[PDB]
Amino acid sequence: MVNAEDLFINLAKSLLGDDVIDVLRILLDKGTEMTDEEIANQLNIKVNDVRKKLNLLEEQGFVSYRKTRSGWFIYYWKPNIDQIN
Repeated sequence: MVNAEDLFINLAKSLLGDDVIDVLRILLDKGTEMTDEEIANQLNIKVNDVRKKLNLLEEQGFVSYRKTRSGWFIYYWKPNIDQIN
């Protein structure tokens, strides 16, 4: 990898905003699943615009989610970078 945590943040940019690239980041950082809340709490931004970014990337394929049902369904996000290789 090495030049893939960038060849990733680059393919993103040239495709979506930058508002988005910020999200993909925290993900690439933590290195384990995250949830709009998290990506929103430890960043500081409306969880709404956070989820807005996620679905935009998701649509392109820079992230994948999993909703797993303590009452309440939950979606977890991860960076599809390994798939990039």
